[PDB]
Amino acid sequence: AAHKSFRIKQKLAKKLKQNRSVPQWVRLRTGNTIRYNAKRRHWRRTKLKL
Amino acid sequence: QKQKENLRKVFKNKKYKPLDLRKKKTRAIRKALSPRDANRKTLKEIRKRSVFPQRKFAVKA
Amino acid sequence: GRKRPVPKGCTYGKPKSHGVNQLKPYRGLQSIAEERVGRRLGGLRVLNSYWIAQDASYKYFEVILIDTHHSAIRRDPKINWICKHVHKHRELRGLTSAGKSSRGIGKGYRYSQTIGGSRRAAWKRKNREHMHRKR
Amino acid sequence: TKGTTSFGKRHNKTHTICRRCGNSSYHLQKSKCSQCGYPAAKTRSFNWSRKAKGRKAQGTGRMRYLKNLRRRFRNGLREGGAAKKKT
Amino acid sequence: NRQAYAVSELAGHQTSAESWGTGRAVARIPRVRGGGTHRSGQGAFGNMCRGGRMFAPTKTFRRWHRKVNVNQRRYALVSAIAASGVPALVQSKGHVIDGVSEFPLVVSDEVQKVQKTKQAVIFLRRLKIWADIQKVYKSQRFRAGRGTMRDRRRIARRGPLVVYDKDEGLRKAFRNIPGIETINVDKLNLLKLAPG
Amino acid sequence: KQNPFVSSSRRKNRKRHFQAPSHIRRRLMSAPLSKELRQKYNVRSMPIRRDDEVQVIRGHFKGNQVGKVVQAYRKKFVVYVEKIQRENANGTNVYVGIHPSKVLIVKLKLDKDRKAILERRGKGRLAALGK
RNA sequence: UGCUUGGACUACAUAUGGUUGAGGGUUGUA
RNA sequence: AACUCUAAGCGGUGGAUCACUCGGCUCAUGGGUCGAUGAAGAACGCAGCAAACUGUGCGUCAUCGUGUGAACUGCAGGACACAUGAACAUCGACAUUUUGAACGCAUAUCGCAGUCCAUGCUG
RNA sequence: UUAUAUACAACCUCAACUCAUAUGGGACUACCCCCUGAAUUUAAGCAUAUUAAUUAGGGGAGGAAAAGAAACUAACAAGGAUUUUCUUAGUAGCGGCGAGCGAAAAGAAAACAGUUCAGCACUAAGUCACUUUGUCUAUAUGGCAAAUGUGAGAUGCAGUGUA
RNA sequence: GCCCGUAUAACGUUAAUGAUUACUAGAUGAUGUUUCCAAAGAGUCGUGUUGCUUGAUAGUGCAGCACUAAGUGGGUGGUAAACUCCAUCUAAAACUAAAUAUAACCAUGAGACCGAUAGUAAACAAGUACCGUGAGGGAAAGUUGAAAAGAACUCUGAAUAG
RNA sequence: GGUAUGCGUAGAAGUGUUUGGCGUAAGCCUGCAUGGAGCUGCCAUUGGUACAGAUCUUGGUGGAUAGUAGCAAAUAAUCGAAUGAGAGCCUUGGAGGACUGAAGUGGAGAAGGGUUUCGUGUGAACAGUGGUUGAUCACGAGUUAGUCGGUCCUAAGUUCAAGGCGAAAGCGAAAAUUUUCAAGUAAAACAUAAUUU
Repeated sequence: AAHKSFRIKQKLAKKLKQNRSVPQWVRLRTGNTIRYNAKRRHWRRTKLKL
Repeated sequence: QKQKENLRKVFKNKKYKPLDLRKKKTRAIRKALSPRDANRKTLKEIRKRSVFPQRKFAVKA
Repeated sequence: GRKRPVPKGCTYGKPKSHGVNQLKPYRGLQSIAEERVGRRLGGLRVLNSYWIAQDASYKYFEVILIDTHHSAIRRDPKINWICKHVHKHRELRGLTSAGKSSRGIGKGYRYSQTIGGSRRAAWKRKNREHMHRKR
Repeated sequence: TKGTTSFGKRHNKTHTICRRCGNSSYHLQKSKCSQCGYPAAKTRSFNWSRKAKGRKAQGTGRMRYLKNLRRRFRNGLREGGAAKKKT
Repeated sequence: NRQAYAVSELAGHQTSAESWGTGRAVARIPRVRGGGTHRSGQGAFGNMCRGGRMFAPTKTFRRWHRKVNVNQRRYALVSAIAASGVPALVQSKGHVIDGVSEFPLVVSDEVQKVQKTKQAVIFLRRLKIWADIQKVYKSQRFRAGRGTMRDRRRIARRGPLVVYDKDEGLRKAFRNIPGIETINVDKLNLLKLAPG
Repeated sequence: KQNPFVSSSRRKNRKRHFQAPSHIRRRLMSAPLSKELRQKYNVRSMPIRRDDEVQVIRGHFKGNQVGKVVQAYRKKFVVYVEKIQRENANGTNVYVGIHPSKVLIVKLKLDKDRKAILERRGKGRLAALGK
């Protein structure tokens, strides 16, 4: 940490803003197939590296 | 639009046209021998197309 | 000649395949000396060639390039043939003087394969089995 | 020497993210992108990794202008003409 | 008119098993390579598996049509004409005929020029076989399979045939009644006559 | 049947009815007109509208009813009616959906556009009464 | 004048002119 | 009654059977469409409540004209600016951040420039 | 104009330009094109054969590509551009005369389209392209002349003439 | 015959068949006869010889090397060599739509195909979750009923519950 | 593909079975009980056709045990008050016992982590025991520079202008040869002067 760079500050928001759960109403679409997420990150059961 | 449409009327009547206003059509027919200029037939091939023409008959009994 | 790029003690596999220091290339120099124009010069086609001289450390030819889009050359229609799209870069595809002659092209029976199109597009033509609709 | 006594001595990142890529492949020291070829002017592809090509092939996502081209040339590349009300 | 069908000569073999094998008391079938991903090994490449190729499958040049002879064809045609008449066995293979007035029935050549086929069941209702083709509307049904997903829904018993000599409007007229499938004389294709 | 360019395959003719687009549905949500209305204009069929009047014939209730409509839930292939209701146990009712091909039109709104669709349907059947 | 804020610009290989040309290369007029 | 042996009922772990398939692969006729005017792939920024897939490019879940002719919808809220178009699809108009074949020198650095006008303050 | 003592004019090789004005590396690949050329395998082993003038092979194209108007056949009561299919034929020879390889004109079928270059004599550069100025219009890197404004062009342009 | 559709067809837009008019560009033959000139591709043919390669064998072509051509000549005629002829073509220059090839890309239908341990690696938020740093390896998971009408409210527990 | 005016929401396919029966036998026929939309018999053909097995592939599930194996290293925790549906803990705060001993189990820095840091709120998996707090979720905020630093300079070395070679890609390369391949320098005619590889 603490000496990142301006990709790995902007890359790390996208692997941060994707760490919500499901939108908390959108399981009332038509044909709701979304229970909880596929990409769902913890941070010791899942690594980043890309 | 009027910032575009005013340009192409005052950029009428020139060659060396503006790049962003030059007919963005294809690749494989822009840079290969324009069609008013690629039918420019040759002299010894427009004399054999002058005097013996294709005649529309039916060779039958 | 041409020496085969394997390092320092030569090829593995078989003794059909050992011999290096005399192996000879196939395309003659008069069609290599137009690839070594056509890619260093990104702009122009290739028309013919002719040798001049020879001494022991080079043979060394000339290349008669043609411009492609000088606005003269579109309206010069006795040499209009070469600036359709299908004739450009005629050093690789083998339809210069020597590059025609390199692939074994004529007719008839000193050339009988190559006949199936190009050259060894014979040796994908004749082994092509026709399991019919109705045998 | 390799059981677990080398798992705390492997921290230095030796494969960073490249430019026209996204897949960590640029080998810092030899300055060469692995999956593609950043300093090579060619997407170094091969004819023995058929499966991997299916991730870097023409038609794996955006295709911005290519999509437009399909429709434009289907109408006949009609440009500069705009429509009129139906009569 | 058989079409072709095959499993696509890759399939299964998007692969790189090579045998993390023998022995650690897991079997010999070659094994999918690195993993973390429920694929180590779990076995491609071998025809008793999950994902692997099924047995040496249809390479799509087969003897998939069959070829016939020139004489046996019309010998099978002339052995269909002579199964039109002798009208016993054409009752015993269906086609109830208890109102037709002639075997083999030959109608007048005026009826080639019928226009709207509602006026032509009147022809059949005045040939006492409209109550015959009423057998066909019973037997339209559903195929046994696997008909009802590859679109072959079902059929019924093909009813009467009517040879026209020279066409006027008949082929464009009769086509709507379920079962009647007509013909020109100078073809006389086989399996429209004698089905099955 | 006669022209090869229209299919019949079961995936294919459900391809282009479920996942057909979101304005072609109004070309597919039609209902039969009333029998008296088949003489003012003498056309069989018309698509329903979001504030018209349509009537149940073959549903749960079998129909003797005038009724308007709140909306046309064109994802759900359906149309509501502002008297067919059923609550939960909580005391809150909605409009149980009834598909267009089980209901009957009694009154349309004849606007400027909606009159022009009648004349487009006007001669077209009547031209087919000549032959 | 210098600051900050916009734009336009400013690859290389390269073809035919354009300009300025460099040459105990080759002459000519002196 | 403990327990163990055995049938069936019945509850229970399980997802096999059969059915159903907005999909797969095969079969065959059609057409020429690949960029120096910025392609192909990525990074991001996206919207009212939004992560994705899909859509896009500071005009950012859509876009001028066009066509057809009233809605999308879990909900709030705006519409009915149908009647001078809802929402679609078509699509010609205009747009196209960021990077490539990097067309500034150049990237484990949003870093270093250089020319010229414009536009603000020095003054 | 060269004791290496100056100009000017050409020429000849030859530069430099934020000149003008324009063309190109790249993506894909089934098919196609010139390339480079391996191996388990078969011979009951293997080394020439085979896998094969083959998978990576990558440089090149397109709706065609290459070929194509014979320095061919055949040897006959002759034929006659190129390509694909049926057959020639699993026959001719190549073969550790081992395994195994392997064509072909000729016969019939689709389609059919033949001709510019070079070089005597062809006998007033009669040539070609920019430029600017107008004609004529058009989303033309455009049609008519002109100044005959350049330069290209005799180290040869054009017309007629070609196995 | 409930609905689009599908059936012949009408509606409509774009081409596409140009009689004439104009402008621009050119042309008198073929025809037999003999007078005069009938000019023809130069390190390439071809031989030697090495090395891949061929159905090709005292050679198929394609190549590097040495050679180095003739003008009533040059190749070519499947056994080499002269030697006599004969026949047929004229090397090293250059272009052309077709009938041929199509797992691509784009819109299109089709059946003796599979029915979620099958079928493309995936019917779905499969080249995504995921591990290897890497090259890259790649799985699992479809099918509430006609309608969401999804179980109000009462009782019990602190609750999802019961 | 032919066929039986074939049965089918007045219950069709499989699933069970202490209903009944036919064959030598494989196999059907049949009753009841689920079940909710399609199915079989004769005769022509036929395809990826019947499984106990392959140290067989995949998915449940046993006995041992479904409570055995063992969760034993780092001195060692404790009464009372809370609150809590419920506490040996952790969750606290009150005491006060002993450890870590300043080449610490202490305070802040590097690589790597990537939202863990903080408040607020909490039910279930998560914390190889519990759980009222947690490096889990829910829900909110939170990282300010002219001086700290990347940025400039250059080090071993990437071989990265086109002299060169290679069939091309590109070259397990002290590319020192490459008109001027000079940075130029307030400059002077008449390649600005000796200068820069």
